Amino acid sequence: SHSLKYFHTSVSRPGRGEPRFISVGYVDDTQFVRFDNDAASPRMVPRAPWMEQEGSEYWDRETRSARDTAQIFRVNLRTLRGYYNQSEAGSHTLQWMHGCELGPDGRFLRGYEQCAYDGKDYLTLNEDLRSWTAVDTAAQISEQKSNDASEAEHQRAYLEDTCVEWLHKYLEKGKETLLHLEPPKTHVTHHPISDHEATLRCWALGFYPAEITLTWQQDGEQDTELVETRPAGDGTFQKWAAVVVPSGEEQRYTCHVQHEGLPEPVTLRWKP
Amino acid sequence: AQEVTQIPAALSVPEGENLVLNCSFTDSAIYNLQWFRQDPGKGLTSLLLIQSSQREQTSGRLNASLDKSSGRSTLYIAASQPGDSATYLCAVTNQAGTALIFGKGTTLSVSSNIQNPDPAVYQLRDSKSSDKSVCLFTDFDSQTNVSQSKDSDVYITDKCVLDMRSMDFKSNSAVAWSNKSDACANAFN
Amino acid sequence: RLPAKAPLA
Amino acid sequence: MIQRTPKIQVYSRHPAENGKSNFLNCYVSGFHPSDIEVDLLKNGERIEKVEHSDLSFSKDWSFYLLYYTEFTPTEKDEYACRVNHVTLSQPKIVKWDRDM
Amino acid sequence: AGVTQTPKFQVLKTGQSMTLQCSQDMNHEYMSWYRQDPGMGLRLIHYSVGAGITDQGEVPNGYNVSRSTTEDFPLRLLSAAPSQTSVYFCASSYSIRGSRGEQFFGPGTRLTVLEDLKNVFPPEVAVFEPSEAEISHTQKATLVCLATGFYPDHVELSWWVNGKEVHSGVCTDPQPLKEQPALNDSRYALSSRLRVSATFWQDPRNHFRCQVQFYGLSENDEWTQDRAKPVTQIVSAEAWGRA
Repeated sequence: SHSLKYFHTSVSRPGRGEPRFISVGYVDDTQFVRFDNDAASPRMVPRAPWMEQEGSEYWDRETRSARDTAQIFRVNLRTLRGYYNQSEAGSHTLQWMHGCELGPDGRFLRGYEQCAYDGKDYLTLNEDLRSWTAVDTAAQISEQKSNDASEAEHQRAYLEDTCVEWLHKYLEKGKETLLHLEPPKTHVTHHPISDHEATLRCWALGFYPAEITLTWQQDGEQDTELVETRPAGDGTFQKWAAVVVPSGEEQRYTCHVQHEGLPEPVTLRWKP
Repeated sequence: AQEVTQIPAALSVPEGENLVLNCSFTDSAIYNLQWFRQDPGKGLTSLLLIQSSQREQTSGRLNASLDKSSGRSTLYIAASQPGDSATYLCAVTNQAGTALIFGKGTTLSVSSNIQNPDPAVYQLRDSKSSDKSVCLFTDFDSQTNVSQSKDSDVYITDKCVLDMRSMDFKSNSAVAWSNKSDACANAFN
Repeated sequence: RLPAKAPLA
Repeated sequence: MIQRTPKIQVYSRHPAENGKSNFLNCYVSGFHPSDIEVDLLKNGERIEKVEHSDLSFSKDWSFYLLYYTEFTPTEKDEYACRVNHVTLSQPKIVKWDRDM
Repeated sequence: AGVTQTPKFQVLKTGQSMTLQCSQDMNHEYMSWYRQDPGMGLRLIHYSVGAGITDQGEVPNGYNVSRSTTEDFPLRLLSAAPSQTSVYFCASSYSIRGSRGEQFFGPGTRLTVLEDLKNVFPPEVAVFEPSEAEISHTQKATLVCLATGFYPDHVELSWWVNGKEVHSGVCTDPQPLKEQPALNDSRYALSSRLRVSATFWQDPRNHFRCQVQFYGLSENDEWTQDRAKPVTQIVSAEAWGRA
């Protein structure tokens, strides 16, 4: 169920020269490369220990591909300002996400590409990877142009072949980290918020991959504050689910943790 | 990067014959393949453009096919005419799809049919006296190869065909000269 | 590995 | 245009022990556009040796950044994360709570 | 107008700086510079995907470009070197990726970089009158032109019958010969044939002139040699018809 994904951001800064451009690569929930045009000679650099082995060949090629994307996205930002009839003075964001997934068998499962203009779905590569599709009516000219150029074909070949090829290569390099399931170290903390109510916070700490389900239940029979999954900064993730309960009735509530790295779902109950 | 090979580099064919100019490219992820004609001391003019989505384009006696999988184009020139004589250049999109990468070109020579060859060498006097002269080898067959002198003192040019439209007559010629006093008779071979 | 080509909108 | 306010989490890598070396994390997420000022504070003072992750974004196109520094938490010292963004009228300061 | 390029020909001393001009009025976003060398085809120096956006090609070293406007793509040689002796072609297209993929080329710029301008010489031109043996045997009359001692290879040869440029009954050598094939800075020779009917050559009302346009040094090029400055100039030889 592994994936190779890149997240590209182009931000126009009119008057202050070339748009800001950043690429980041992930294998599953592990960043392994990045490019930032904010530098003298901006290059693709390793962002995972297991990626330092690669040669000048890789870094020169990835640098070239990253610089080419930045140049094209600088053009795209002009084109999109034009399409939406926007001022040349304003900053605008273009985002491009692409990824290939492997199945249980370790073969190509699926590929996807989307780009967003100013945080909104703009243009989507269809399920079949045969054509690009306008989301709103403003992306219609991009769909016509992309199909006329058969953009989908070049992206399909990437997602089906070279994306899958290199995912397998990355999974091999640093299999120590990438293929290891780190289960969540789970506990429940109690936080009296008022005279009549307390917060029960169910913790999942130092887990990998990022996928995890935290649910609160009540014995006999729940509304949950679910905080955004966050990096610990060591490649593992933290999450907590909170439920407001009547003070004194905390032990009626169970937290349920589901994680790949757990053989079965874990149930916790607060003990005084 | 994208790399373009054109096979062969030079082609000499009798007029009326069919011929293939070939173009192969290492990276098959191209948007467009384009064939150009380039006459001596002139720019390139686009003959045919084939989109990656298309399989062939035809322009008169020119048919260009595109095979992405094998990664090549064949430019078929039907019933070749001397007017087809030029440098033919093949270009495909670079990997970025931002500019065109060119091959080294195929120089095509469609040799004119000399109806009645009359090979003869002649001596020509400088119009402005001087007792300076040149030797003219003319009216020989288009399949006749002109030998280089290999001597530093004696100069011999390659052939060129001229067209006397008015007389519907074509003729080859090569020129030979020297700054010595020691003959045209045995100058060319 | 990045794709060689970025879509031209 | 889409304008989303940053969700700010300030937390330690490992469970907090006064005197034991740790990592102070400030995770800004769910924000658009990408332009964001983020500073880690010790006792109201901007920390200098502050590293930040490479700008990435979620399925909903909203950006996320991790700002982190090496720190030794103590009883007396107060740590916070100051975040400025177009969506905020003033800089937003989130104190590090050990229980969040 | 299509794609404009100036100058058509240029000589430079090693270390001199030079701007090769290129314009198109077709509003094309995509412009590129190539150098053509014998048997090497076109090699991409620099390309532009829009105004203010340029990038390095296959062979970018020694050159700079700027795309200030859509129209203009000047190529700058910062410090001219002998290896930059080439024909430089500027190209544009509406699209690189789409169906509107036709690429338009400029007429090209022949550049020669020399250590010394000392070796620069204009052509001497002689017209050689037809053989009587040719006239009697064929009833046709071949005039031979011979341009000699020119350097560098910067010549356009043309025939002029009655002050009008002929474009038929003519062929010029495809390549000039080196007068001293051994010497690396060898001066060049070029021959051309004009063939007409014995009748036409026997008419003394008919005037025959071989014209060689030479592109050498400009007004700006320094010159203090004990020899007339070898500037861009026309050198011709004449002949009238007769029995």
